[PDB]
Amino acid sequence: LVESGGGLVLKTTTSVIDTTNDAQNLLTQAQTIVNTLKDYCPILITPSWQTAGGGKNSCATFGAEFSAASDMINNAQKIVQETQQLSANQPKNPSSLTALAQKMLKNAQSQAEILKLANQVESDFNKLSSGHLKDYIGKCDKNNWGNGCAGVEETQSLLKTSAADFNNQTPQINQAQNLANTLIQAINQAVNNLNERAKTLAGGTTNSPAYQATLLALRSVLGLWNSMGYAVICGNQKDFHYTDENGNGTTINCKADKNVSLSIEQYEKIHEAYQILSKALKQAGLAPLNSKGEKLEAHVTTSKSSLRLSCAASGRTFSTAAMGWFRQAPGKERDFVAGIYWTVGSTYYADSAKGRFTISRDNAKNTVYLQMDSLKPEDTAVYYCAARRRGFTLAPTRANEYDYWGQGTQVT
Repeated sequence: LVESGGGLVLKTTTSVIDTTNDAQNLLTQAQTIVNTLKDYCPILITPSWQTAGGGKNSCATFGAEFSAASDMINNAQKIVQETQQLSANQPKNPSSLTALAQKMLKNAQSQAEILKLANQVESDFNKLSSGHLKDYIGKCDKNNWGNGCAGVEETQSLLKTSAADFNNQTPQINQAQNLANTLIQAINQAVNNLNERAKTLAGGTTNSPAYQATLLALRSVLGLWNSMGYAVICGNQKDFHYTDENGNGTTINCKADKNVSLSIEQYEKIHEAYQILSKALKQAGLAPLNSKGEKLEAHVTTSKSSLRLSCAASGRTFSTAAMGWFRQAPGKERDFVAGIYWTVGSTYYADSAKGRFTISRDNAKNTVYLQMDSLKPEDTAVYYCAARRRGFTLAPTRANEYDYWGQGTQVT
């Protein structure tokens, strides 16, 4: 028996994404996260919901939070578009002064549209953060998962303060409409007023309830993924590098179909969407709603680690018998890894090896293969391939039961 295979293949791929921080961009990322999460409902595994969700899907456990988060995002998209027209149809300031009745009627109607959706957001934010993630998503405390760390409590706080002062200003533009609904200079005050509340609603940040509402929508799915993303099952195998606000850098190692788990491609999209969203919100921030945006760079890093051991047999063929692998950690006994037996080629795996190790064999070539993935330093031993010409009833799994052995081959 002759052992072959080497080099422990390592790919680390880094996406460099250069995109702006305009709200229409960020909302698409935020939409990516929720929608792929809400529409495929993958099973999940100090947290409260961890005990209940384990085994069962996440839309039973977070179905309310998702449709609440989704609505914020959809409502945020609704928030973005109204201010897009509101920028062009600002009332200006010879008797064609009849498009000024509608440019007030439109500018004032749009503003009344802006506020109601802001209520649906915070209504849905309360629908979101008063569920299982009551006191996880809001605050921020080696590892930093499980807490949202989004700064939502800051945005919710500045949103209410921003909603309260546009309710102080309501009866005034609620009467600055009824005197403009007469269609058959006190309106020139409404132009400088609306074109001024419009100037503040679309161009403002700390004070604009249009801005602050959108920000809350964005940071929510940020925190929402921070609070439970690690728990989503995904998946050949990919490492998805994350980092936390503090500096602690984590990874996430990943049959993929609806209501079970995410495919790797599906996760790739969340991860990449998260990393952008994360990078845009903490550093340069969400741009004012009438802004074209500001260039920024996200990084997105993944990792694959793989090794193939082959084992060729100089005598006859063990395809109808038993071949297997043993691992000898430094200084110990030969511990069993995997075995494939009889010509039907049934397989058996060890405790440490299920899900990440795979044995196979090309009966035609009289070689057995061991594919190793999601490699950790806990492996890194000497690996032996071992064959058995003898018959057997139970699948052999200990060293004394195999008769032919290989030289041994190092792994790192």
